[PDB]
Amino acid sequence: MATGPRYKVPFRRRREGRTNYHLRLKLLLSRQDRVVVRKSSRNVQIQLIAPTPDGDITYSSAVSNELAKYGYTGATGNTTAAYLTGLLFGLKSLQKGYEGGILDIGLQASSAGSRVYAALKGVVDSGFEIPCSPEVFPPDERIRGEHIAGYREESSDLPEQFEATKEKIFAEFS
Amino acid sequence: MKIPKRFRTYCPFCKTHNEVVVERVKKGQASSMTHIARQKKRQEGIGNSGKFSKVPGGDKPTKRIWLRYRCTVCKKAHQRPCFRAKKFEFKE
Amino acid sequence: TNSHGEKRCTRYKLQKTVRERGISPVSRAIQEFEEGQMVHIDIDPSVQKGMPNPKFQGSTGKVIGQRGRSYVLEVRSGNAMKEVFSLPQHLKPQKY
Amino acid sequence: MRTPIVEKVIVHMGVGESGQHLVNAEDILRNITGQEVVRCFAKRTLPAFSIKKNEPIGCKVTLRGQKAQEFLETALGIVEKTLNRSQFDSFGNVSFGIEEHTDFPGMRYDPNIGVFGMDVTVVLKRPGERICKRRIAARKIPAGHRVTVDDAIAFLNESYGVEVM
Amino acid sequence: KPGSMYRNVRQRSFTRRKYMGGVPGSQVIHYDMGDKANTSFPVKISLIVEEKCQIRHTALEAARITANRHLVADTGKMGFYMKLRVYPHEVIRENKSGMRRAFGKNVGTAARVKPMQKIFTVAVEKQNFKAAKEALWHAGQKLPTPCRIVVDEGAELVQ
RNA sequence: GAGUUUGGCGGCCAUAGCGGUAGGGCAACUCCUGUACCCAUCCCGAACACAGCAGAUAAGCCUGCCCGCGUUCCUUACUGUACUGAAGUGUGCGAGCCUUCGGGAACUCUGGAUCGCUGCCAAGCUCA
RNA sequence: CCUGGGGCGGGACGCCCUUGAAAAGAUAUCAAGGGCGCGCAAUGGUUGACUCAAGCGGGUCGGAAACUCGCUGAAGAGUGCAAGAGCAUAAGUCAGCCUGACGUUAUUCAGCAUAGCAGUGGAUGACGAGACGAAAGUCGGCUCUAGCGAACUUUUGAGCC
RNA sequence: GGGGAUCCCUCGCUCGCUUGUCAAACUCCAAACCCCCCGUCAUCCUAGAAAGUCGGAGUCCGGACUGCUGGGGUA
Repeated sequence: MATGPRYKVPFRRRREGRTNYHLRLKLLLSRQDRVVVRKSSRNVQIQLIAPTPDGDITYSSAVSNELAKYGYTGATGNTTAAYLTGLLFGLKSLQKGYEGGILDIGLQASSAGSRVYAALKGVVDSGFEIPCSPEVFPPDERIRGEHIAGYREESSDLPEQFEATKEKIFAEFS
Repeated sequence: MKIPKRFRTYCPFCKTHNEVVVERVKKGQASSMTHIARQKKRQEGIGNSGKFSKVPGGDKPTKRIWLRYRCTVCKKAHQRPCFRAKKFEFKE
Repeated sequence: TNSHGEKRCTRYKLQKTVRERGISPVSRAIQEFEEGQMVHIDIDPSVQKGMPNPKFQGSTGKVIGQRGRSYVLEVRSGNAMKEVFSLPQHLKPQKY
Repeated sequence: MRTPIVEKVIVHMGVGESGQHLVNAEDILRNITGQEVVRCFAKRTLPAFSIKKNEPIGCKVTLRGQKAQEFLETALGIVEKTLNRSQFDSFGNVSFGIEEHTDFPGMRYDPNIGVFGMDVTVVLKRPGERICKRRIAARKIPAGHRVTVDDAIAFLNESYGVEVM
Repeated sequence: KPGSMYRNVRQRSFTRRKYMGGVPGSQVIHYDMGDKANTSFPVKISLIVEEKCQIRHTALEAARITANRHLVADTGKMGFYMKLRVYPHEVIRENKSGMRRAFGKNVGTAARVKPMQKIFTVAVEKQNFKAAKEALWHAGQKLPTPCRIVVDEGAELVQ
């Protein structure tokens, strides 16, 4: 709302409402790579990001769309998909060489049992070292996809296909 | 101002955070067997007594609140640099 | 009468321009400097910590070490060499 | 997708003085709304009401969904489905006041309680006002996606048949 | 109290009235004279000072009174427009013991004007140019600076 | 392998803002549908969260355009003006001001542009 | 003691901010504006969630004096108290849990432009213990700069000589 | 909100678009000097740079000219 020369406009990313710069400063003071976890309504996405004076640089990137090749047919935007994406991202970064980072959720609310924390647990179980406390993890039943007991009998195959995709991804990255 | 009677803080002796009770420190009576008392009694005679005929000075507008923190576990007390307040109370 | 505080005569020394007030760009806080590198001291008023004396604002110091987050700088002040401690938020590399 | 749906309906009782009258007002409002009400707090002490800073003064409740729809139908019944133009805000919102909580079935007049009035306001938004309410990527809606007074009145006519005089 | 006291400019400005106390109000009442609404006066002369000086509000009021009287007498009550451009912004103070704590008390207000700065502007028709010029010369006689009249508009209308 | 679309993280932090106009979504995003659940409301699944079959580009987002306010840059006039570094047996009754050499505005005006540029990665694609 | 002689008046006699001060630093006067000799277990730390002042429109003797809804609103509020500076997904408001308003210790500032007191800033140091938080971090009080005192003496704390 | 039962009508401030003026303690702008650092030339420097240590002091009544419209002051 530039009223005149005295008006102050925020940064572009803050104007777009995509970043908290106070959190960004606190995370950059780590001097560690950021495991940036962002979730949309239909899938989840994880990146490994390092700062540069010219911008951010990404070392590794796993999305939910990669699970279909490993044999996942469930919704990419739920807990099982988030956990699988986290495991895939962690294993891929371990393959590439990077093995450490700090969790970056941005503006996402910190709620126990969220898809963000399912992806975090997947990254942890992939061997990718990252500080955390287990109390924010989702229950193992709903990481396997016990929410399929609610309304969908079609989704009753989520635990078995969960295990199958997990074993296939472990075979691919081990 | 009010400070709580009991709160959890660091004990320098047991080297942990324990509960400690705060106690106001009362100034004690000066011993009559101290070296300064003996020197005063020795320099008392006829005439001016020097520094022993000095009248005590004035007072600052506010005095510090002399507090002492006793660990509830080892029962040892330590005293820290203290604030300066007109009115002091313990929260209970 | 006139005081002798650290913030003496800092009204414009510790001002921000109109369109840079607020949170500063965070990139300036995670920049690393090498031993012997020359860096300017341009104090950021919004970063109320790690700030050297405003007397050294506008001076070029030489990085001689690091004390955690902050950098130690050798800075000329008249004819003396001072060791100035500064977070990188107030620092800036010299360009050749 | 430009139907001016009902974002929310708010019922507010400005008693003006806390205590047993406030408790009775909040209980009757909870009965008439089917949802917990919240106590409004004064922000400036004033000897006229003799209230102080941050003292409970009134109550208000927000209703969303079929509960809001049914209560709005009821209140439009008490107003006989009537609502004139001047009630409407400049941006599609309306509010009107009533006096007799006894007009809502399921609650009885009490000589101790008296009769407390209240104002009900429904806010008319469009399907997609989440853009300004969500946390991430929260942009203000453009002026071309808001709701006009005639749009709101047409919606009211075609939804509840509330003629505007 | 002669105007030669607070005449030379030797000092910084003194105008921030929130950091001083008790400034006497200015004697000058109006700043626009004659016919204020009309703007279609063809001839438009002005009085410019040729030295950097401080003009007290009483001197401004005296010059305004004399110019306004002359213009009203010659051109009529609405035959002219007169604008006093400068406001007394500087605060004149006086040291009222001797020289200990000599920072003065506020005694008046003055306008700090620069060389070639317009003080008064008079707009009139073609036939009233000499009357306006004579009145503005009379006004300049009351000011603490040498002055000159310049024609701003209507030079070809006069000659 | 080059380029485009979209998404994520960013840099400079209005040249990017505020405002107006016309088009798009196959994928992606989004709006959007619910509240078994993890999580939540000083009340409200509004939000957050979870689980998501439709509809929709009307919004967010993207592309094109508009000089309208704001900003930034250029151009002409003001103008080498204001101011100023050095020096001066130049000058004023005085407050001061002048000459030379060297630097050099701001505002306004004439006429223009500016309705962001840009780094890394990923995924869909468009290849010889 | 200072002091446009001294005296009377006053304290420019200790500390902090703006101007004076001439765009690095320094810079005097009984120079101008002034303030401080405190308050606060919350008016403090951390986390979460929110956004303020003031206008415009809607809502009942709830009056243009309340409360509530919608729009505008980079801050025109608040942040304990002078002045200046800082701060908007906050350094503000509310709520959850807390006491880092922690013991010891090293440097350098700029701590007082200082050769030079007490003492302060650090805050990025270190050791040892913690609060909050997924973590990153933040916390050595209150957003930064005032709120204070040598030697000797006594009293108090822990263990020693 | 100032003036002489339908507040029957007169209207100063307040808020904007234009005129006219301002500021030590205002700044959307913004020099010339000046300051730190880098390179360069220039000068000094092994007939000893910068730095360090030690011996001996004097000095803390100053004044003037040219600028800073320096501050204060009628001067």
